[PDB]
Amino acid sequence: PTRIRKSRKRRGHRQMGYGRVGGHRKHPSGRGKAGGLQHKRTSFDKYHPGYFGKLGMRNYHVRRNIEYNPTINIDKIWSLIPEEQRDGFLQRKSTTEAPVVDVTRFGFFKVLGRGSLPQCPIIIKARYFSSDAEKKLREVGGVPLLVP
Amino acid sequence: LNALRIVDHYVTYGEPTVETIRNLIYKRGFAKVNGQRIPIVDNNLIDEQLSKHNILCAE
Amino acid sequence: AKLKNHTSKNQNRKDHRNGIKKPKKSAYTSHKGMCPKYLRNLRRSRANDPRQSLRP
Amino acid sequence: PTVKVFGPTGTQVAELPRPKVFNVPLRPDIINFVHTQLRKCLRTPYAVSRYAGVQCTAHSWGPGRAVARLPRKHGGIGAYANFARGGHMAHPTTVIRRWCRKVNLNQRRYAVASALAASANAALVEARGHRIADVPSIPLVVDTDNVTKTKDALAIIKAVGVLRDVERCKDSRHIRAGRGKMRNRRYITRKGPLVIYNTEDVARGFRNLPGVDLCHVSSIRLLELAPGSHPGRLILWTKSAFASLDDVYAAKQNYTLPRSCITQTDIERILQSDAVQKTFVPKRDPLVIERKVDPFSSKEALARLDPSGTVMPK
Amino acid sequence: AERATEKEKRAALVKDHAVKSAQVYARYYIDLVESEKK
Amino acid sequence: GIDLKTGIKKRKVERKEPKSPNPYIRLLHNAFKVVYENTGEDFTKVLTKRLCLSKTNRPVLSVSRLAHLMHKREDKIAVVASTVTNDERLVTIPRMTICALKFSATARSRIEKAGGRCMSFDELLAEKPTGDNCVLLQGRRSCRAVCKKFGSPGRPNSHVKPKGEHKGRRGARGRHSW
RNA sequence: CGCGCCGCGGCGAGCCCGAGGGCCCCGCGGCGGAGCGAGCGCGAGACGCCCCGGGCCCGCCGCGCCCCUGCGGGCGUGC
Ligand SMILES: [K+]
Ligand SMILES: [K+]
Ligand SMILES: [K+]
Ligand SMILES: [K+]
Ligand SMILES: [K+]
Ligand SMILES: [K+]
Ligand SMILES: [K+]
Ligand SMILES: [K+]
Ligand SMILES: [K+]
Ligand SMILES: [K+]
Ligand SMILES: [K+]
Ligand SMILES: [K+]
Ligand SMILES: [K+]
Ligand SMILES: [Mg+2]
Ligand SMILES: [Mg+2]
Ligand SMILES: [Mg+2]
Ligand SMILES: [Mg+2]
Ligand SMILES: [Mg+2]
Ligand SMILES: [Mg+2]
Ligand SMILES: [Mg+2]
Ligand SMILES: [Mg+2]
Ligand SMILES: [Mg+2]
Repeated sequence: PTRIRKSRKRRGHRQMGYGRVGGHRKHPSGRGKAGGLQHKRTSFDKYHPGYFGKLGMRNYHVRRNIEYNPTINIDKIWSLIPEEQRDGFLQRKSTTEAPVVDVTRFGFFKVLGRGSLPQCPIIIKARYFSSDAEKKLREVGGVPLLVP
Repeated sequence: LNALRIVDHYVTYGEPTVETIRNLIYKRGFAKVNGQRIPIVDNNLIDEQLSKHNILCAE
Repeated sequence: AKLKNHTSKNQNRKDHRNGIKKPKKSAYTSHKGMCPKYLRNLRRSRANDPRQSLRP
Repeated sequence: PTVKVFGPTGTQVAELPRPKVFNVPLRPDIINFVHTQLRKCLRTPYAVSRYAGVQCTAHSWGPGRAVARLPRKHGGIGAYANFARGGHMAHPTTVIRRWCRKVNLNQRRYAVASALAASANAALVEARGHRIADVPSIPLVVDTDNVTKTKDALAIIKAVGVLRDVERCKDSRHIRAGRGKMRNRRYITRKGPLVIYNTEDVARGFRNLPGVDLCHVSSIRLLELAPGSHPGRLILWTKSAFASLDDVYAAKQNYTLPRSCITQTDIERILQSDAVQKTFVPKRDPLVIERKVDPFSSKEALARLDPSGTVMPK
Repeated sequence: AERATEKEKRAALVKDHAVKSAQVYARYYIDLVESEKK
Repeated sequence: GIDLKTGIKKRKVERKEPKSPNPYIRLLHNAFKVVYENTGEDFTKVLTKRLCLSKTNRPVLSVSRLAHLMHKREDKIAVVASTVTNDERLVTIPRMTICALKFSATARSRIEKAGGRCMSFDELLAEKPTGDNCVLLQGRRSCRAVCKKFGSPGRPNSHVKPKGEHKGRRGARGRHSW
């Protein structure tokens, strides 16, 4: 709303906050980003390291759905099991009726190892594992599995 | 003494009598209490504030 | 035309207006620049003290 | 508690349970925020023409001819400036102004629910402007079931006690005060009751009445519930409308009504109660302040400091 | 209350202190400008 | 004239009232401000100041952080002037009593299903206005992503990342990269 | 219209009147949720009302030692 703005509080002041000595002119520094290596060098080095130059290999066309790679940690695995069933599985730490969790159905590929699991056997099927995700899973009685 | 000799040209000073001290307090005496300037008019206010140091009346 | 080259006339008054700041209390104890052979032995000693050790 | 239900003639005929949408907290801040954004979404754009002021040919004469430097038409007439007669605006209005505003779906449902809860108070409906001094219940439910002649529909509104609110609206029609009467907004009337209906034909017999509006219960409008952005409208529910309120809120998928809270009536009660009062402990006695005055003036003033009298009075 | 009793008693105790200290201090002030003289 | 400049500093501005238009916040703050003036307890004084804060100074608290902090003192009332969310990475919750400004719908369901209680600040006001057997708690005020870019990336003692995308090398490969 | 910061509202490990279809109803992306590395790729729990610092863990660069499926795995050390 125009009626609550700072600029309407300057009616009657000859110069709307821009000063008498300097004033308000068109483009006293130039337009846009120009000057970054000469007269704005003090600005560009203080706040934008690595703005100038080249770095690394280039790919003329990236395949966005090849490089896509979702991930899930082991501390998030038991929340994929619906709440109505988690209690019973913990109740009976079965080796012969352990829960099977296939994480690609939920849309993940690799399993990483942050966190910890409850003391309960469980089977996890995925496309790739990290080394300590496997280590913490075998510590619990679980098995990792690879799936198509 | 050595600080006061630095600001001599701003100040004048000397030794007061017990008559000078009495008139200043009885006539121009106000007290600082919680940062406020409070008229000193009776012994009730010197006792409440300074009784820990065994000053109880104006004298 | 020529303009003034240099003065420090008002600069001690600007330096004093917000007080003269002091460095952070934790800069006096920064490990930066101490001998590495002393900083290695410092970590080793604490890790094997049950009153100080923070291993799980 | 149960709401009462009246026949199309005025006696008590039935009882229905309170729908849960009336227990939502009253939020005049949320109703004002939503009413503001959704009343901006009905606007029609306006703008000046893009050629206006720039169809003529004009150029500066320059210095040396004893005249100001603005562009001039052949002959010397001022042109092409905001300070010249016939020139363009300094910054012309454009239709790319953002005319609409966005509101989340959760906050749109809160505003309807808070505006409906305000309608269940006889003290907020009165303070909104309506005349409800001769009304059986302010959650007013009435059994009509089919109304086609305006004459019969006028008879019900009398048979209950909302007759004075529609005459309040009828006798108020007038020509408005400004330029608005050249722009198809020539008359103004005050706003009366809102009839909300579900399965019965009532619209034909109610619509012609001054200051009356019609809402099918499945789609309730916030600009109707809070005219002027003031919440408490008087609402005449048909029986089938009032008895489908909970079904309607069950039809909103993965939605729960907001949590009920306490009022300043409830807070003022707690503080005046023995569980809170028993923690109270009094302040010290406060300093006593007089004005200065010369003790030496009199015997009594001086005696206040020194009682003995060693000190001379004067 | 008990506040009005203590404030009643206290001032009384302070007042009799004011008549004790006045006379002694008047005695002291006369005695200084004597001892120097001797 | 009077010289009131030397040895004297400029006065300070702090929030002495909430600036929310929510009527439930004004009612509670005005109520706890009253209890402080008739009690002098410093629990009701810190709690009165928490209710004036600006929602970036009131971060959330998760159940797993509370379960961790309240361990070994599980018979006490946690008091939080913010929202309590849920942490699904914790499989089992303990029984506790929490009083908060707001609970998530899923956090309320879990707290109650363990035997716990979800109090409101007006339940707290009625039963325990001066904070007996209560602990005051808060979340990590410096957890926001915005507060991770404050400063001068590019200066040799910064440890802060820049803001946009920077595709070059100059000044970005360590010292002696300019 | 784009960028930064601050305030307030709603919901919260989630969030969301795209376009479209039947002021009401239904409605994908996306952004957030993990980072680091030029890249092959590998991938975080240990403490803490809050803030500041310390310690430790992940990636990139280096290097003892032991081993199975081996220029691959494990366990360490240092800026
Ligand atoms: K300015
Ligand atoms: K200037
Ligand atoms: K220029
Ligand atoms: K320019
Ligand atoms: K540049
Ligand atoms: K290159
Ligand atoms: K033209
Ligand atoms: K001119
Ligand atoms: K001119
Ligand atoms: K929403
Ligand atoms: K709405
Ligand atoms: K930057
Ligand atoms: K590398
Ligand atoms: Mg001025
Ligand atoms: Mg002028
Ligand atoms: Mg300038
Ligand atoms: Mg100049
Ligand atoms: Mg000028
Ligand atoms: Mg300074
Ligand atoms: Mg001209
Ligand atoms: Mg014109
Ligand atoms: Mg006029």
